[PDB]
Amino acid sequence: GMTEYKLVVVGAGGVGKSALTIQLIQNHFVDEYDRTIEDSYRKQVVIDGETCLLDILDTAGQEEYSAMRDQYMRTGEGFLCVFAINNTKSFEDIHHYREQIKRVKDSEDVPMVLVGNKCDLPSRTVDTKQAQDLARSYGIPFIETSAKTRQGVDDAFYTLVREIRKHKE
Ligand SMILES: Nc1nc2c(ncn2[C@@H]2O[C@H](COP(=O)(O)OP(=O)(O)NP(=O)(O)O)[C@@H](O)[C@H]2O)c(=O)[nH]1
Ligand SMILES: [Mg+2]
Repeated sequence: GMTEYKLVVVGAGGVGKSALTIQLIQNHFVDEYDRTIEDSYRKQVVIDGETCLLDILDTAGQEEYSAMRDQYMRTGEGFLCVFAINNTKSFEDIHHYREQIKRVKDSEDVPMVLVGNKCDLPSRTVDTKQAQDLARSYGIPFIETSAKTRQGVDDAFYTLVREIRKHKE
C-alpha cells in the first residue's frame, strides 16, 4: 500500500509556515485575503519514483499555544524547521525547536530539514552561508524557499521525505 509521511512544520511566528504548506498543497500564495483554517493537509506525490501520501501539520509559532506540542512533535516523522531570511530572531530560534524535537523524540537523529523562507525579499539579515554552516553542524539539509514565488517549496518537502526514508534504514 502507499506509504504516508507525517511531516510537521515548525518555526517562529510569521516565518511563513502556513504559506509554505498552502503553496505546496494548493499551489497559491496567501497574504492579504481571508482563509479557512484546517491545520492538517494531505497530498499524493511521486518522489524518486515512489508514490506516497504527505500529511502535513502546520503548527502555530505562538509560544502561548503548545497543547499539542509534545503531541504533534510525538506523532511527526519528520520536521521542517523554518526561519525567515529577513528575521534574525526566527533563525536564532531554530535551536530551541531542534532541542524540543530531540527531547520529545528521545533521539539525536530525527529527520529534519532547515528551511530559510522569504528568499524573494531584499531585506536579508541571515546569510545563506551562516544557515548552511548551522545545518552542517546538525547534519541536516538546508534549503532556501519562497512561498510567494514557489522557489524551493517542493524541494524542501521532498528532501524531508528523503531524510525520513534514509532514516528508516
Ligand atoms: N514575501 C514573502 N512573504 C511571505 C512568504 N511566506 C509568507 N509570507 C508572508 O508572511 C506573513 C506570515 O505568513 P504565514 O504563513 O501566516 O506565517 P506563519 O509562520 O504560519 N505564522 P504563525 O506562526 O502566526 O502561524 C504573511 O503576510 C505571508 O503572506 C514568502 O516566501 N515571501
Ligand atoms: Mg500559520
